[PDB]
Amino acid sequence: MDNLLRHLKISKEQITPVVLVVGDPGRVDKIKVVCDSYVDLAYNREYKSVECHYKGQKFLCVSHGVGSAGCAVCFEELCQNGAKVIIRAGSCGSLQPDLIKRGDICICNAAVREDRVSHLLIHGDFPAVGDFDVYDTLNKCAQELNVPVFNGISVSSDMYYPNKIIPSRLEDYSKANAAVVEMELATLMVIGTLRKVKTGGILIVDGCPFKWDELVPHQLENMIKIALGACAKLATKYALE
Amino acid sequence: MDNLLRHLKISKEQITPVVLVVGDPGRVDKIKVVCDSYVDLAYNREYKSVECHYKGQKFLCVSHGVGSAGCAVCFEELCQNGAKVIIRAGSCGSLQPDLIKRGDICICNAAVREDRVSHLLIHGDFPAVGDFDVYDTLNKCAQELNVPVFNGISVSSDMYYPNKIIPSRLEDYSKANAAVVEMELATLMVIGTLRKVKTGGILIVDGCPFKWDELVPHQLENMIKIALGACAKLATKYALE
Amino acid sequence: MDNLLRHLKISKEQITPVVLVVGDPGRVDKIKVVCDSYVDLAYNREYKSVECHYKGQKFLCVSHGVGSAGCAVCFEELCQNGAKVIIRAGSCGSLQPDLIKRGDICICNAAVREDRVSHLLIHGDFPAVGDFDVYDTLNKCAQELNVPVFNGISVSSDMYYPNKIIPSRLEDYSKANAAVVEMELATLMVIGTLRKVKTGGILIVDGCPFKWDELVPHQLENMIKIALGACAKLATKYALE
Amino acid sequence: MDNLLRHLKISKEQITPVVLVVGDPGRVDKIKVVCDSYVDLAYNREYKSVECHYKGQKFLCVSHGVGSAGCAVCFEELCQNGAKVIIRAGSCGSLQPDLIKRGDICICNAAVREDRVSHLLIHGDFPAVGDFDVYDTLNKCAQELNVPVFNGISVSSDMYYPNKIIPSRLEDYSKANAAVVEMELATLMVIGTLRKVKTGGILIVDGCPFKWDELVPHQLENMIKIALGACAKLATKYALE
Amino acid sequence: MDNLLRHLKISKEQITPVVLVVGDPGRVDKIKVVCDSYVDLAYNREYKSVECHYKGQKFLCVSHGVGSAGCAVCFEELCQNGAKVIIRAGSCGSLQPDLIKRGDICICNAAVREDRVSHLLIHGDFPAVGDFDVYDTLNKCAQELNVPVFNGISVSSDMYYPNKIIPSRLEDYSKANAAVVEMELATLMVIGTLRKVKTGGILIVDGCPFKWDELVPHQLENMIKIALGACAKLATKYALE
Amino acid sequence: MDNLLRHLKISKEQITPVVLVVGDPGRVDKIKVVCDSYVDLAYNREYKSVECHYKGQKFLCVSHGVGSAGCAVCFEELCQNGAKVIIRAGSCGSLQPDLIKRGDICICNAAVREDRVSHLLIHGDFPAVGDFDVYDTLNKCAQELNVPVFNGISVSSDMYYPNKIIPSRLEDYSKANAAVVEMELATLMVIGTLRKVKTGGILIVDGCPFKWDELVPHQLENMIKIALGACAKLATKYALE
Ligand SMILES: O=c1[nH]cnc2c1ncn2[C@@H]1O[C@H](CO)[C@@H](O)[C@H]1O
Ligand SMILES: O=c1[nH]cnc2c1ncn2[C@@H]1O[C@H](CO)[C@@H](O)[C@H]1O
Ligand SMILES: O=c1[nH]cnc2c1ncn2[C@@H]1O[C@H](CO)[C@@H](O)[C@H]1O
Ligand SMILES: O=c1[nH]cnc2c1ncn2[C@@H]1O[C@H](CO)[C@@H](O)[C@H]1O
Ligand SMILES: O=c1[nH]cnc2c1ncn2[C@@H]1O[C@H](CO)[C@@H](O)[C@H]1O
Ligand SMILES: O=c1[nH]cnc2c1ncn2[C@@H]1O[C@H](CO)[C@@H](O)[C@H]1O
Repeated sequence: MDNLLRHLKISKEQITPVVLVVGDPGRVDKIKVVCDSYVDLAYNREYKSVECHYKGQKFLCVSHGVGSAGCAVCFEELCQNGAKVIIRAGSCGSLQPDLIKRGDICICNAAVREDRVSHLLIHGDFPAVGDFDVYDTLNKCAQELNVPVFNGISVSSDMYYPNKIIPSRLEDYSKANAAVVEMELATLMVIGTLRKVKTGGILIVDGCPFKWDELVPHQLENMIKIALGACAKLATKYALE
Repeated sequence: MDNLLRHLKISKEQITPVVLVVGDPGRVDKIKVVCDSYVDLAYNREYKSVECHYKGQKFLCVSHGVGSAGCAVCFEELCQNGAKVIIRAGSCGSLQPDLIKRGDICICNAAVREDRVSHLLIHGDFPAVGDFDVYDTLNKCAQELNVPVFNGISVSSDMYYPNKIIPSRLEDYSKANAAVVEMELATLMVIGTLRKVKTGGILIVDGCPFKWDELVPHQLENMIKIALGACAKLATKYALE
Repeated sequence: MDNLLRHLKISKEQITPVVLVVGDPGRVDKIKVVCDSYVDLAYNREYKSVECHYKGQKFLCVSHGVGSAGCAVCFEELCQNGAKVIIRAGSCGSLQPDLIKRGDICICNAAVREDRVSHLLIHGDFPAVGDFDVYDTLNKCAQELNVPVFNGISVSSDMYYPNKIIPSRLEDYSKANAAVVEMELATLMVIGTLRKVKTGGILIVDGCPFKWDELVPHQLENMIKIALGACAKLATKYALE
Repeated sequence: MDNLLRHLKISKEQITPVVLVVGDPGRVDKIKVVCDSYVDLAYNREYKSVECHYKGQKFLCVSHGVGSAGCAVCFEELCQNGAKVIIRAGSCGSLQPDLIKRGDICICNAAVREDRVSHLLIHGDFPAVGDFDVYDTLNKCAQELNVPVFNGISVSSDMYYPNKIIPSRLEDYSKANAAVVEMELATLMVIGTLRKVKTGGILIVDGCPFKWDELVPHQLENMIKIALGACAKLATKYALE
Repeated sequence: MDNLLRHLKISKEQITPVVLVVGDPGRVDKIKVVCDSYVDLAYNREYKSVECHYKGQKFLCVSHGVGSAGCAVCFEELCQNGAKVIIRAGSCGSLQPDLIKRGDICICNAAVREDRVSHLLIHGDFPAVGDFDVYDTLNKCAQELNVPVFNGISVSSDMYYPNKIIPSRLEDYSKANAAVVEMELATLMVIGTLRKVKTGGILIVDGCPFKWDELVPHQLENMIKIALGACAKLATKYALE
Repeated sequence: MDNLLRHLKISKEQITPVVLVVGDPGRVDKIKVVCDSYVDLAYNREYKSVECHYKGQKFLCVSHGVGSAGCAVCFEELCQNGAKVIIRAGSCGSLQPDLIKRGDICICNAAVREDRVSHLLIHGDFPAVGDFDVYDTLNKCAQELNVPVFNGISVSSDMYYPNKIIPSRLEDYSKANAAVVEMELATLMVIGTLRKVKTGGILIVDGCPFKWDELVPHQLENMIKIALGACAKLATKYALE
């Protein structure tokens, strides 16, 4: 303890009760934009940090790059230091081609544990599940902002480029009703459950991994405001030490 | 198809939209009692079936005995035939000795997948997670009936009597924040997710597996009414074909 | 210790040296019938208990319902308390369609460990195997009562209703020469080996899981008498403390 | 087909109905000695082959060296070509230090599947179990020759020299009642079950893997004669095409 | 195909035969500095791309951020497009506290496969191994530049922050002689082997994961020049289509 | 300690710094022949031992029979007693039918860990990898003796005779670029890494496991001399205590 965070390279007194984590640090800037005010905090490797101010409340907006071990070090440094709520806003592909299309929004409550990091944390029998509150508040912002959302189960797969040798299960989990595929959410949920952190997550359909071989920015605008609004909503309760 | 259900030995036209499943068929009778009216339907092996009527609505109350493969055949026969919502009310032991004590009530949203049946259904990377709606409605009945509840993660272990040779993980999952231990809930949740059935579950603390070596019926009364009330609440939406 | 058995709800002084366990408690009654005399002992959940008297000997007849975790608690309470021999009589489906047909009888000596409960007890490298004596005595009663039997390997699968996603192995084990499929026998055998209890089991072909998509009570009568006779035979040795 | 056996380097018309397989080819010679007459057949790598003649019957005596993949190729070439019964006589160490001591004899009926070869054949849920007949005949020769035997479960471990890093399970399986430890028997049993070959096995206690850090040839004589006598006994039934 | 690379956001005609991949894009700039000339190519998320020119040769210098799934998408986009050789220069911690200290340099030839991405590519029985040539050339640059190096096995663990519940194996692999711990190298090696790409890697000791609870830039300078020199050396062979 | 080696039945003062291990003890004799002088040492079970003298140096030539557990006891007794370098010369089948044909020679540097013995030693995440030096010296003898060699990855499978039930992976590993299939090399490499022993291996193509259903002795002569020459080369460094 002194002025730590090893990877975020921010201080432990800059960690707020609520955090919004995204993957691409250029989108920390596109979110920076719609807020009321901000404080840029640090930019180390894939990890751009920032104090966002929206509707009377402050909360970080921090990016974890692509994939679970790298995202895990970010989530881990947050909870060790005092994030109470962590919502991920990001992108995903559709596992339901003709129901979930490009630009639709899912608010996901559980995910498939297809990394390895959580498995080095807890036995794979464990659920990766978000917290209901976070999931409920996120859901009603959608409804107050009059914006359709799906809800569902996401598969957090570490293989982005499947292979000719082993069965990629994604069809398996499609037939099993999972809605979307992304890379980081199971990890968030497992760490959170372990360290007592309420997590949640919302995602915009980029594409469908099944038809790779073959505007949204409006929806992108909606999704940020649902996520910003939820963080504001959720930061309220803790505001005052 | 004719007058099927192989194990429940009821008809496919007796399956309602909502079902309440418990473990012990003698408690199908203690629930039978607090309802407004009933129709006894069948009693085969561990599987006592019944049409419950409460607050203007009808729904089955069906028992699956002790453990997952046997409970699985019950849950499976229900969804194949048209249950849309299945809430389990039951008993559990505490994994948090000095916070969750005898008689407390958990409304659980996820569970550890420590059977085998779900694993023969889907890969263990999959979450066993209840549906939020079912979980929300169950939660607010508790609050309208002014009755404290915990919420949490349950471990559905198949070993009731642990052994001298292999590590029982229950301490593992305690340290991991899981609240209670029971035997059947992961299975319900996985089948449901697979067959498109909203599930949920609520449980009364019987004891603590950790201090085995060493009134509630009021709470039992509360828990039934929270579960009966939720089924009534949840059956409302489907009522009318 | 006082008047225990938690699930059987019988006393520890009512546990005999030999026990006959079946699945359906209504068949504890159909066996009750052919004996010379009986003492009904307790009926709790899926667990009907009974003192059977046949050919000069006494032995329990106790039912474990459908599936392994639930059956496991029954078997476990028996050995902890003093059953020395436990034979299961039950039903099974054929894995060999055109050799093992409806009504044939197998006396099985080993099984596939497709539960989870034994795996929480011992590593899956372990055999589930009956004891030879029990298996020999059971076999020669068949021959003294002039009644054909198959012998074989049973698969104790926890999935009764296979799925569209994962490979059910039953064809795998058919090609591997396994004779029949049931749900509880591996568990019995593993617990027994662990707690020093001789187990065995015999089974009547109900059907074939492979042609689901498409009198015996005489054989049922034979099988009970082979099992009753074996228990009598086997109880003899211990009779006198 | 012409004059095959790739590793035994004997002909397919030299394979008899019964075979006795041991590990060390120098003990094929010590068995060669007590027979009535013999025909030496081939000696390739670890695989010495021989036609034994005892009490009016002929049967091979063939050695598979140390360990399962190498033994597996031997067992496999036998069944593919027409061995109907295969008994292994060998050595083992005690897993029960103060009950099973140096020179005692076990007739084993099941084993732990701690190789890999069987697992590339069948799923590890499968039992490695001998055939009862083979096991019964072997047992009664012991009793006709007035020679004490234990019966039991053997662990067929591939690690002879355990390590400082991973848990060797041998204590695990001791606490679980397994009697002895050897290297090849599970494989025999699994292949046999797969290819429809009755197998069995008997073993003399060499030592105890647990006290490594700290006459029998009479018993060795007994064990051969129990095994020779069983092969004679068992070859009788097939004698005459 | 047109102007692809989805994550590197460079063109397929900008991919050279040799590539040097590091983790932190700020170190793509510190390497940019010691070269003779460069061409900055793209900067997308964690992925800064660059044409380096050193000793008469050109080769990319591309960064994959922290962890395997995210690094995997980088490595994958390279080989799909035509990298023939990929050397990773990075950082690691010591698994041998009192032999491998802060600032020492390992040239590693194999690694432990403690991700998940490779396992979705190939069965975990597969080695993660570098190519000998790459490893030899890297080694002799060290010796021509008169700079001590260790050689060894690296563990590519996805858990950076170990946990209170599951055994972190790092001690296990220490006792097993592994030299250093990092996060990305196994993946590189496995993808490469799969797509026919020679890989290698060299690493500077940052610290020791075992004493966390308790100048180098010279060595950092050496390591770049060993890696730059190797890439130059290795690019030579392909130079001329 | 006195005159140990339990299986090799040689003394601990007869173990040299370098050892050449082959599988078939009749090939210990065909190697015995091309040397300058020898000392026959012991012949126990599958384990023929011998002091070879070639180009001024001495080194053992010791045979481990067919398969990994049996080979493992040989390798293990060597390192425990003081072998510093162990090269295996043997045979293999081709996984690349139309590139690697009958009589070609591979010098292999890694292998697939498809035994069980190494897995009882270390976690399967571990690489089985030879040492570079051994691999380099072996490679340049080939080039000084003007004899083509492939280099590659070998699969050390324990199943020689694949089955009708489970997927043999060999096609899997072919598609993955593995060059040849044998039975013992992964074990050597893993033990060596564990006990600090440099290992290596070279192999002549006997056939192709894929076309089983359908002179070299010159190459055999070359391969021995490459292996003998390497052992001579490698023994040089240690020669003089
Ligand atoms: O089809 C997909 N598979 C996996 N991840 C995806 C997909 N679509 C979007 N993402 C998300 O976007 C990033 C990839 O650039 C990943 O971080 C993942 O979270
Ligand atoms: O401590 C416990 N471990 C496992 N299951 C329990 C426990 N307490 C209550 N149940 C629940 O009650 C039945 C057992 O009779 C089981 O069905 C289980 O669901
Ligand atoms: O085809 C079958 N699969 C699985 N179990 C079976 C089958 N047939 C009979 N049983 C046996 O009967 C009960 C099912 O009602 C189960 O307890 C099982 O033991
Ligand atoms: O303590 C033991 N562990 C493993 N195998 C043993 C033991 N004792 C005897 N054998 C048997 O003897 C050979 C070893 O030389 C092995 O083939 C094994 O079958
Ligand atoms: O002790 C360690 N454990 C795991 N990875 C490490 C360690 N030290 C250095 N790295 C390397 O540096 C980055 C972490 O910021 C990771 O990318 C890893 O590759
Ligand atoms: O196609 C093959 N599969 C497996 N092992 C082989 C093959 N060809 C050669 N060997 C090698 O030769 C011996 C078999 O007699 C085995 O020891 C193995 O190392």
